[PDB]
Amino acid sequence: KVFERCELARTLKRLGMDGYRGISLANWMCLAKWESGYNTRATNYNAGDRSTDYGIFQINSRYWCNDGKTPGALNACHLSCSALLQDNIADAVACAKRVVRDPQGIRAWVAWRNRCQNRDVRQYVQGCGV
Repeated sequence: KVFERCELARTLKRLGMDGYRGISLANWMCLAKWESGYNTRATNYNAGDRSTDYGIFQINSRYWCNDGKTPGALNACHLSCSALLQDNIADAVACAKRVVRDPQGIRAWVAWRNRCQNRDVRQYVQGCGV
């Protein structure tokens, strides 16, 4: 499913993402936007290390979910990577929360640092009723 901007904003809010570990809803929107264009079916194989990024937040199989084909991978969110490909983002949101509970917080995603950190992200939630 490819979410519409405000549709996603309210969906994330209902899921408890607004201010989760100090991260605003606009930051999460900027992340999802740059990671997958709000596409839950998005995937990216990394030939260099044999891992794959899954879903709307492009979560990596080396540490967060199990796909059975990533060498010596971990599964910190304790989910099949398949769970990160559902139209319903509840499992993806649970996993994203798990990622940010670690030291780096939202910085765990390099794309967030590149296109959201120290940027004006107000535009991502304006007019969404959040």
